[PDB]
Amino acid sequence: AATTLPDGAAAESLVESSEVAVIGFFKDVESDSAKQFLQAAEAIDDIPFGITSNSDVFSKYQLDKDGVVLFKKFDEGRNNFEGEVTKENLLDFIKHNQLPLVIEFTEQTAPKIFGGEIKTHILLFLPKSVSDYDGKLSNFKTAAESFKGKILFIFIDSDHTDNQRILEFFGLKKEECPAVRLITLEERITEFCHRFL
Amino acid sequence: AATTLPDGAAAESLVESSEVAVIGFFKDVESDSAKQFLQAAEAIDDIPFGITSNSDVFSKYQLDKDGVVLFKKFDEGRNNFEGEVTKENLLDFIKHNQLPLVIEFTEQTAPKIFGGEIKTHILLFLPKSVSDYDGKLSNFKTAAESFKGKILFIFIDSDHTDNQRILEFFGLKKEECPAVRLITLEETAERITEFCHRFL
Repeated sequence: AATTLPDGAAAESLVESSEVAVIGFFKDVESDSAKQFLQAAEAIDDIPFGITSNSDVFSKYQLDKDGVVLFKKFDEGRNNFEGEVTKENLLDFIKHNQLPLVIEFTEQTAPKIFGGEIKTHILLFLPKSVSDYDGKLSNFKTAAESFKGKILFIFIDSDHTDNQRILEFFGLKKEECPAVRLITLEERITEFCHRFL
Repeated sequence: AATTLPDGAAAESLVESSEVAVIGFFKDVESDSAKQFLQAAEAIDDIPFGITSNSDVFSKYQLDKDGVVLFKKFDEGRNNFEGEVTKENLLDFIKHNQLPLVIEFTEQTAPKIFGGEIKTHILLFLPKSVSDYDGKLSNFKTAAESFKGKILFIFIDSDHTDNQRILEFFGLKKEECPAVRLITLEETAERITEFCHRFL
């Protein structure tokens, strides 16, 4: 499920092996919380998992108690798990922190956007051929900074043929871009409508 | 702007010519109300407009006084405009009555969905191959009754290849359907931040 890490070099190697990586720091690998972590490791194959009981490895990442850390090669670089160690809490934590601050809508990216726990999403339809593209995108990223865990910032490449149906869905023509659409995501459907309202 | 209708025959032709048609019934073609109507007619590209002064056409459609009727080939079939004949009142009237209770997401339909003043949308992902298709669609209509004017009910064909990107947008796979999603539409680096602070 998770690769055992006996030393600092193995921890580092594992962190470098992927865009996103996760280490469980559990003194007792046979403990209930540790099992819960190992169960979380098996439930996801997109990300590699590590596990240490080595207190030098604990200290290398400034852990002085059991814990789990998500490592990422972008943005804030890492997130520390908070609260009770259960499989469901861990999968929630991994999903809420797996994504880049500004996320490019792609095929691999789409299911993880839905996987987030953020209701409000801001879409920027940004043509990759636009003037000052990287400046306009950084502006979106800068604005994304002061909304961490409140609004999910998504950018869509308007020039790409596969995004045209999404442009249509939000009533957009390619020449109306860059454009911004802010959205909130959510006969037993009558009950579904009330809870959403 | 709007085609003149001298007789009952031209009127029916016009009504039959589209999914949604609108007729303005005005004795005097250049009265204030008739003028407002023609301006509303110029502001909507999607539907054809007729104008009549002939009292036979009035009675045909059971108008004794001047007025505006929207005709449609679905749901209740017609809606009568009730209020002062303003351009803004008419455009409001059309947009509120223009669309089916349960609208199929298509290419022609797409711009009219996003433009709607309802903003809170429920999407049924209904594969056209699903067993008991109209029975499943029937329940969607029954629920659509409870939320008319509050939630815009939309269905989409999950089977169709040109809908794949919308499925992905809503984290859905072909097999995971039928399925339902609700969505609410709302609205420089500093301009974005100020726009985003629409929490309060």
